[PDB]
Amino acid sequence: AISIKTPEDIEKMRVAGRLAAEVLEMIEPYVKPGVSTGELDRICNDYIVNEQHAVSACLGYHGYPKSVCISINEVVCHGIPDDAKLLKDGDIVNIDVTVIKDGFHGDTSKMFIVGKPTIMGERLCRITQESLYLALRMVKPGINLREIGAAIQKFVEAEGFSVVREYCGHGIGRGFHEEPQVLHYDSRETNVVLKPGMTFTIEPMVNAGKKEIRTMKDGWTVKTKDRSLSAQYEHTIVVTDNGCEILTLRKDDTIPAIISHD
Ligand SMILES: O=C(O)c1ccc(-c2ccccc2Cl)o1
Ligand SMILES: [Mn+2]
Ligand SMILES: [Mn+2]
Ligand code: NA
Repeated sequence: AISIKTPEDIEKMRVAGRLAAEVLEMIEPYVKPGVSTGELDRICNDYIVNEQHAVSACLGYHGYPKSVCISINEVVCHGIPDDAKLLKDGDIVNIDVTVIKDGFHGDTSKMFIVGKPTIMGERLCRITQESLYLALRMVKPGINLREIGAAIQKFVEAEGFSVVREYCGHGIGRGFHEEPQVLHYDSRETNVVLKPGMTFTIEPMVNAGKKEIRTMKDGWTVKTKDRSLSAQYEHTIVVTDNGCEILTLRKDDTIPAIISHD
């Protein structure tokens, strides 16, 4: 079944979420032309281990070889940090972090635009983040995840973009991926009504082109089949009595931590 976090667990999630968000805030200045994704990963891991006294939940997860996932341009997700992969002017890059602290996971990612942004890159990232934001604003007890997934897809598709179907958001807590699955599109299979205390992620993967993807032969790197740009933003949240609280909010987020309804 689905778990409803206790006040104590929610506090631990706040701590874990804050740490994950802080890794993204910390790494930002390093995401510039010339840097390798491999070094960004090491910088993130050193910070997580030595500064936050936490641990990356990604390393070893289903065999994932690195500490954080770094995906560039057409790479949709699971990009493997490589000391030989350099960021360049115009690149859009997603750094996805998941830390475990005091037994709980904080999961979040954001897009970084490297050097001079390309209007398409800016547009895709902005729209992708806005799709996450619109979804967050819908979160509150009584709402069905199907409605949220449908809303995300409708928005994204109205922009001329597509939503990746192979991946979804997820419940989170002592487990990296717990129930329920949080699809970012409309599916007849989705029937999960939100309840206070639920902690999960919303992390839409949006392609500028077609939805189809391909996994490279390193068994991890996923790219858009048409090699169009793909962007993703992710936040871990806790459903409150009248909305939700974003546990991985950053200083650069343009949405409040506490979203209240009435
Ligand atoms: O939920 C996430 O944000 C996420 C990022 C990477 C993964 C993942 C999924 C499946 C196998 C390995 C990994 Cl690292 O999951
Ligand atoms: Mn993630
Ligand atoms: Mn996630
Ligand atoms: Na991408």
